[PDB]
Amino acid sequence: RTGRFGPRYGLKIRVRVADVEIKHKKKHKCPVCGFKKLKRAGTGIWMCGHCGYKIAGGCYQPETVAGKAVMKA
Amino acid sequence: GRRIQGQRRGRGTSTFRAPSHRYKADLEHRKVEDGDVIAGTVVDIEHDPARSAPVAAVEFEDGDRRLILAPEGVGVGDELQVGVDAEIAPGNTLPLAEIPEGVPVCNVESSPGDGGKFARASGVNAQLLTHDRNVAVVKLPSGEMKRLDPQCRATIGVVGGGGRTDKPFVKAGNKHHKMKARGTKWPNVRGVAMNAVDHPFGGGGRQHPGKPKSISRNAPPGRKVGDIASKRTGRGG
Amino acid sequence: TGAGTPSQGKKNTTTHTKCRRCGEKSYHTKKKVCSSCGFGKSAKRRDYEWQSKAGE
RNA sequence: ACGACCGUAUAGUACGAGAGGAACUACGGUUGGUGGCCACUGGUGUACCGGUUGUUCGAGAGAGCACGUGCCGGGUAGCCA
RNA sequence: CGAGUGGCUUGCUACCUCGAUGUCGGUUCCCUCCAUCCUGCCCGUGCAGAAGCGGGCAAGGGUGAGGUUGUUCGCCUAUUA
RNA sequence: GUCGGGUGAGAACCCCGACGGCCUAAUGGAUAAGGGUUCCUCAGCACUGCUGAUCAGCUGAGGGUUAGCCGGUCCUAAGUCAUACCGCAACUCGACUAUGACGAAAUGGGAAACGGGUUAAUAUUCCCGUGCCACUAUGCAGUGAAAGUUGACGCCCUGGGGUCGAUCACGCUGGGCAUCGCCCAGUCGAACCGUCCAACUCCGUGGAAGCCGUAAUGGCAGGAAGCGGACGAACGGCGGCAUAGGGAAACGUGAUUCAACCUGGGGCCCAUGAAAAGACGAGCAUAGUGUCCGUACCGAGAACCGACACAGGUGUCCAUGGCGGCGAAAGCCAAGGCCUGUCGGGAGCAACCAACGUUAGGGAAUUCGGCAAGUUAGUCCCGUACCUUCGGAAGAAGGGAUGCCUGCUCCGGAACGGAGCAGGUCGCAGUGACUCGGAAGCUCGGACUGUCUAGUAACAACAUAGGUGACCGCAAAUCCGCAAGGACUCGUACGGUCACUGAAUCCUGCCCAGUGCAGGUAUCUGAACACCUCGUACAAGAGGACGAAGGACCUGUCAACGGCGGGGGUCUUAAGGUAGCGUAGUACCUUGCCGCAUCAGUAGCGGCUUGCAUGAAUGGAUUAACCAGAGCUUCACUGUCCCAACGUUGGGCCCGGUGAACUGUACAUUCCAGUGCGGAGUCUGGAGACACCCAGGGGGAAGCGAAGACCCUAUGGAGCUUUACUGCAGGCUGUCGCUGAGGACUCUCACUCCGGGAGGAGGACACCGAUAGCCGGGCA
RNA sequence: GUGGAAGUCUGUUAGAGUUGGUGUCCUACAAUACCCUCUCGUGAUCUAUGUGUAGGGGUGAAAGGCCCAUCGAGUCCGGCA
Ligand SMILES: [Cl-]
Ligand SMILES: [Cl-]
Ligand SMILES: [Cl-]
Ligand SMILES: [K+]
Ligand SMILES: [Mg+2]
Ligand SMILES: [Mg+2]
Ligand SMILES: [Mg+2]
Ligand SMILES: [Mg+2]
Ligand SMILES: [Mg+2]
Ligand SMILES: [Mg+2]
Ligand SMILES: [Mg+2]
Ligand SMILES: [Mg+2]
Ligand SMILES: [Mg+2]
Ligand SMILES: [Mg+2]
Ligand SMILES: [Mg+2]
Ligand SMILES: [Mg+2]
Ligand SMILES: [Mg+2]
Ligand SMILES: [Mg+2]
Ligand SMILES: [Mg+2]
Ligand SMILES: [Mg+2]
Ligand SMILES: [Mg+2]
Ligand SMILES: [Mg+2]
Ligand SMILES: [Mg+2]
Ligand SMILES: [Mg+2]
Ligand SMILES: [Mg+2]
Ligand SMILES: [Mg+2]
Ligand SMILES: [Mg+2]
Ligand SMILES: [Mg+2]
Ligand SMILES: [Mg+2]
Ligand SMILES: [Mg+2]
Ligand SMILES: [Mg+2]
Ligand SMILES: [Mg+2]
Ligand SMILES: [Mg+2]
Ligand SMILES: [Mg+2]
Ligand SMILES: [Mg+2]
Ligand SMILES: [Mg+2]
Ligand SMILES: [Mg+2]
Ligand SMILES: [Mg+2]
Ligand SMILES: [Mg+2]
Ligand SMILES: [Mg+2]
Ligand SMILES: [Mg+2]
Ligand SMILES: [Mg+2]
Ligand SMILES: [Mg+2]
Ligand SMILES: [Mg+2]
Ligand SMILES: [Mg+2]
Ligand SMILES: [Mg+2]
Ligand SMILES: [Mg+2]
Ligand SMILES: [Mg+2]
Ligand SMILES: [Mg+2]
Ligand SMILES: [Mg+2]
Ligand SMILES: [Mg+2]
Ligand code: NA
Ligand code: NA
Ligand code: NA
Ligand code: NA
Ligand code: NA
Ligand code: NA
Ligand code: NA
Ligand code: NA
Ligand code: NA
Ligand code: NA
Ligand code: NA
Ligand code: NA
Ligand code: NA
Ligand code: NA
Ligand code: NA
Ligand code: NA
Ligand code: NA
Ligand code: NA
Ligand code: NA
Ligand code: NA
Repeated sequence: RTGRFGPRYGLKIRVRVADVEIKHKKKHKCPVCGFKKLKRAGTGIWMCGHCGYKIAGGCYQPETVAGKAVMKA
Repeated sequence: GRRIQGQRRGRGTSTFRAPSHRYKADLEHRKVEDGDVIAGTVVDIEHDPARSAPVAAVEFEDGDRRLILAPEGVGVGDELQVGVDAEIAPGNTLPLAEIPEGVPVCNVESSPGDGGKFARASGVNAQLLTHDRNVAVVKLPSGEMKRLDPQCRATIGVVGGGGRTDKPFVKAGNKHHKMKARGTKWPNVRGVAMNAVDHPFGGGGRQHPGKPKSISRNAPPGRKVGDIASKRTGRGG
Repeated sequence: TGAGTPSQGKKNTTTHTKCRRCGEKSYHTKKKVCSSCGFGKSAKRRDYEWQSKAGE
């Protein structure tokens, strides 16, 4: 997490880097199969190490609050 | 005095140009004779150096292989379609007329066939509100209500990469790396920190702008700096 | 770093060379233009009235 | 090329109700200055002698280098305070 | 209130230098002046003594160390004849 | 450097030997650029060489550079040019769009070479031997043949394969030493041809419901382990090459750690890490062809740039030689190089100066200030405060240990790896040299890493993430161009432009009167064309009607410029200073008052505070961490001081040789006084004064150096500013032309934009040309 | 315990920078040098070569810094006696 930043940058900056990255690094449930093996491959790029499915998602999350509204509408 | 930075920009010298030779593709909707039959398969997902957002590689039926402005939720193997009769699923592109009102859209054309102009940055989207035989009313990400020819093509879904702005850069070095991929001069020296000869706000025994910051629309380049034709300033009221 | 003597050390770059057209060591091999006769820039020969006094 | 001060005897005296408290003279010492000197104390002393680290000359012996002594201990003459 | 002496301060003047006479303070090293702080020799005292106060001759010698401040100046401390 | 010796007319410095030293990422080896013959030989010394020279990078004359397989050449990169088109008064000018070409010699991509030998000087080029590539021809094979693969790729961590080197063991060959028995060198052998294959991926078998596996992550009924198999690596192993070559000889075998090279796994990105030619895909024999350019040498304390044989500057590779140790560190030493960072001889070698060692007792008294110097130091164990953004503070502080020798234990496959134990033992001192922090506290500033005045400023200044406001829907906002056109932009509001503030934390009050910007606007003002009236047989001209932007007027707006007082229990001019902070890096009075601390403190810190003249993104307060930033205090330390001494090395002094410059109206042995344009060696009066020379520290020559930077003057200059004067770009707006049909409206045919086209959008507007009004330090 | 992040620390590794000494030099070795000290040293890092931007114009993390010893408007020649 934010520990790599030492005593630099201040509270908000690193509290948010940790928050974003913790969610970022959480196990994510693949859209194709249902296994929790989705890992970020880069900015907005996600992939399942199980089946290999490579998806377009948010920058730090595979699903964004807006991408979800799409499914409905 | 000397030309101000905003003036050095226009000359298009190396310092101010985008590293175009390093860019991948000019994201534009494919051209279809008609019928809509055109479909393709997503072959890969790549990073777009010009937008800090993902983009999708697609192989079309007629052999054409082109990168595409990827909405969120598109993955390898998916089949995308482009045409009047395209199914109504995310990742597909069709004219605003064939799109059901109330659906989020991206990469909207300004005029039919221009390949897409609006809503293309990370995580954004337009909102098709009203239909008609003459006008398709779309709400752009800025919040504006835009009247467009219903023949203007668009892509179903919101642009991928949403939430990019949520994380702070934290350090100068991170901005640096991003700035190196854009047509921009960075870092930025404040005008008031310069000499009178270099900027209208330059000079003085201490740092402060000489005159008021709100400048007229009619001001000539070299003088148009600060708050341009500001209808108001501050936060109060 | 001193702009004088110490900065003279990096000067091992070849620019002006013997020109094919006029024979002067003025053909800038980087620009491919002779600063003396204009070769590479002009079919006509480089020449100006200010190269001599006004009434001569 | 000597200036000045402190102390002792004078004297708990002269003076003075008392409290307190001199001097001449003779002494001892200090301080500042001055000139010289090295028996004494002290400094230096890459003269010298010893110890010892690293390395090289195979070991030993005996040595070089480590800034103009590698470092540490002792230190004659001389020069000095 | 009146008469002066000095040429350290300040002010005035604009004589000297603008083809340049290197600044303040400090330091180091030398000479000097006396309107004398100490020392010598004296006079007066509201001079008992002791300790002083004031004055005269006198420039031989001495007039030191520190805390704040760039300070000069000055304030402060302990020594001091 | 020294002693001998060689050559020579001549020898400190040219050569030989010995002895003594210097250089170890360089003072060695190979090279890029750049130089250009400086390379080698012979002959020389008038020139050059910091002295000399028989020497030479000097002078003269000759000689020297050999390529199918090393580079160039070919490809394409950022980008450049040429032609066409268009612009421009015009071009040797100019942007776009086409086409074509150019653009990499160490260091991008890339068909192919190794070993030995040889010259005074070349060498993967010549010679000997061997190998290899491409093209073409002949012949056999082959119909396949272009899909695909490769070329071809970022940063961080890491496993495995593995050669050289280094080291260890043992044998052989040669050498060194001479109380031992040790120590050193060698022990060789290519390209290429052939073969082997770990990792990855995949197949079959198998059938795990908890097992499999890693340094780590991980893997699996969507099929784990095991087993069998396909594909598949090295500049590596192995065999050939090789009764080749090389060596005086022996002409080894194993091992560990393993640069090169090969091949995997993991992690990171608001960053995504070239392209093209070419190769592979796609067999073999024989033969022919393989032209053109480069190739010497230096590559630097003498061959390059810096006027010089200049202590400066100048890229790449050798990063694996030994000891040492964490180490590409120090110190010492090999290989290799050098004694050319090129003037010597003499004096115990004085004064004085440069670097520097040691100084008793005191210990910052020195000083603006601890400037300078000193102290501490490596490693292990113990232990560690306030504060804090919980990361840090921290190596806080403080305490202890540390060598050698003998015998051992533990970890590990092992190391010539690491961690310990017991006993013995020497010194003043065991990180014994070397290498190697002094520590603690208070306050100010900027959050941090970063940037900067090349050459007196490194800071508190700039930047920054973060906070905020402004403009813009893309035929945009902003900006460049005279134009043709162009940057932003392979971009599209989660964008990018224009500004302000400057991490975090707690916060950010009141004012829209002036100024700025913006919106609105009954009425007022507001140009030109067209229109109406007068005038003129026409015209000039006067006047009217209409009225755009703009202005008046109204409104919004301060995280817009900025403002936040005097008086009384409102007045100027809108408000009248809120949270906070405060004698401030802002406080004149001022060394403010009180306290802390000291013998004594214009300093420093804390409190008070009526603030000459604090205050909220002109940001206020505050703040952990960081800092060659400013001030202060303590411990430690010490030649900074009391107060100086002695010593070391290089000079200085004498001698040989070489050999400048500054400066010079003249005269000149001066001193004390005076005078003089008031600051005299020279005038006047006196005094003193025999001449010349050496060394010294610099009192005077208002010493030398520079037509004063300060100041003023000149109807001097320049940069900068603005509501100075006058104009000029640019923006807005009306009008005319392009421009057409039927104070408001439709249409389509010019014209503009979108679309490959069909066609769609817009449309007499816009663009462009002309002109009029307003704004207009952007510029002159 | 493993793992090995960082505009992270120590560091004369290479390399970059340039704080103090107001040392040496100041007709220099040098028209910006020498020595000691000192800062950075995985990153907004340093660097070679190629390449682009040109004078009221560039370039500028902004010092009026830099654009060949030349900068509050380069250099050359001309206007110009
Ligand atoms: Cl950004
Ligand atoms: Cl070559
Ligand atoms: Cl692995
Ligand atoms: K003057
Ligand atoms: Mg594009
Ligand atoms: Mg980060
Ligand atoms: Mg850029
Ligand atoms: Mg800034
Ligand atoms: Mg400034
Ligand atoms: Mg200006
Ligand atoms: Mg400010
Ligand atoms: Mg400001
Ligand atoms: Mg310059
Ligand atoms: Mg020695
Ligand atoms: Mg003088
Ligand atoms: Mg008297
Ligand atoms: Mg006297
Ligand atoms: Mg030669
Ligand atoms: Mg000869
Ligand atoms: Mg080419
Ligand atoms: Mg190459
Ligand atoms: Mg040779
Ligand atoms: Mg050669
Ligand atoms: Mg030399
Ligand atoms: Mg002492
Ligand atoms: Mg003191
Ligand atoms: Mg003092
Ligand atoms: Mg110091
Ligand atoms: Mg074991
Ligand atoms: Mg030590
Ligand atoms: Mg203060
Ligand atoms: Mg800072
Ligand atoms: Mg400077
Ligand atoms: Mg600094
Ligand atoms: Mg400096
Ligand atoms: Mg700042
Ligand atoms: Mg900001
Ligand atoms: Mg932001
Ligand atoms: Mg911002
Ligand atoms: Mg105070
Ligand atoms: Mg405010
Ligand atoms: Mg006379
Ligand atoms: Mg003058
Ligand atoms: Mg002036
Ligand atoms: Mg002027
Ligand atoms: Mg067009
Ligand atoms: Mg002007
Ligand atoms: Mg760092
Ligand atoms: Mg460091
Ligand atoms: Mg360059
Ligand atoms: Mg300035
Ligand atoms: Na200003
Ligand atoms: Na003068
Ligand atoms: Na003085
Ligand atoms: Na006296
Ligand atoms: Na004082
Ligand atoms: Na010599
Ligand atoms: Na092989
Ligand atoms: Na070693
Ligand atoms: Na750093
Ligand atoms: Na106002
Ligand atoms: Na206003
Ligand atoms: Na204020
Ligand atoms: Na810094
Ligand atoms: Na000393
Ligand atoms: Na003198
Ligand atoms: Na000027
Ligand atoms: Na952990
Ligand atoms: Na320095
Ligand atoms: Na100019
Ligand atoms: Na002229």
